[PDB]
Amino acid sequence: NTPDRLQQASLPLLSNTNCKKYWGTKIKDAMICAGASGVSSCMGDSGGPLVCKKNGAWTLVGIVSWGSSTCSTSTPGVYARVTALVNWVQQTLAAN
Amino acid sequence: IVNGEEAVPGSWPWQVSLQDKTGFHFCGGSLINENWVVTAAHCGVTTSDVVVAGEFDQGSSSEKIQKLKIAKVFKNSKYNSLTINNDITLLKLSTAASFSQTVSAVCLPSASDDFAAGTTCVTTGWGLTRY
Amino acid sequence: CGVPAIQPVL
Repeated sequence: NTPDRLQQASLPLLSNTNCKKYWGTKIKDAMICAGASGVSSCMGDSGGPLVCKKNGAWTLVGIVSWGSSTCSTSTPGVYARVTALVNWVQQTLAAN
Repeated sequence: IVNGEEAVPGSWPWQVSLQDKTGFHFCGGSLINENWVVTAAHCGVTTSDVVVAGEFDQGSSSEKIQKLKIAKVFKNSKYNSLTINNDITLLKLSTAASFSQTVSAVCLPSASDDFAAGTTCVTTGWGLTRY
Repeated sequence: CGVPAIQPVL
C-alpha cells in the first residue's frame, strides 16, 4: 500500500466555496482544496508539496494536510494554503 | 498518492521525507532553502526525527541521500489541532543541506498571490497508493 | 528556487 519510489500527480485547485460543498464548515480560509480529479493525496503524503508552475518555476501553493479518510479520488484533498501562511514563514526565517 | 505515477528520479528536488528513529517515513516536507524545511504541523515533528533529502527509492541503499538533523521545530502559533487549520510547521536543520541536482528549494508565493480554481498543479510523496 | 535541475515529466 506504501510505495518505495516517489510518486507524483497533477490535480486542479478548487475554490473554497466549491470545496465547502464536500467538506462544509471544516474548510477555513487558511485551507485550499485540490483533487477530486481521479487522484488523491493519502496517509504519508502529509507535509509534502502542492506546487504550481508559472513563469517557469514551481511555487509551493499548498502543504498536504487532510482529506477523505479513504483517499477517495472523487473528494477534494485539503492542503494548508501557503499564501495565508507565507508571512509567518518569512517572519520566522527572519528572526532565526 | 492514489492513482499517481512514479516521478523521474530527483525531479522534485525540494521533496524531503520525515523519518523517525526507526527509519520509518511518516510525512513529506519541502526544502525552501538550505537550512529550512516546510511541513505540516500535524506531522508532529520532533528534534528526534530526521529530514531525508535526495531520495527517490526509499528502498534503495545506493542513492546519495542526506539524513539531516533537526535543530528546532517551529509550529505556527495559529495552528489549530482541533480543526487542523494553519497546518504548517518550519524545521530548522542543524546542518545545512548540500544542494545538488537532486536537492534544491521550491519557491514560496507572495501573500497576495492568486492561485485560481481550475489551475493544474502537482503533488508528490511516498504516501499510500492504495488505502 | 523552483527550477529542478532534472525536469519533472508529468
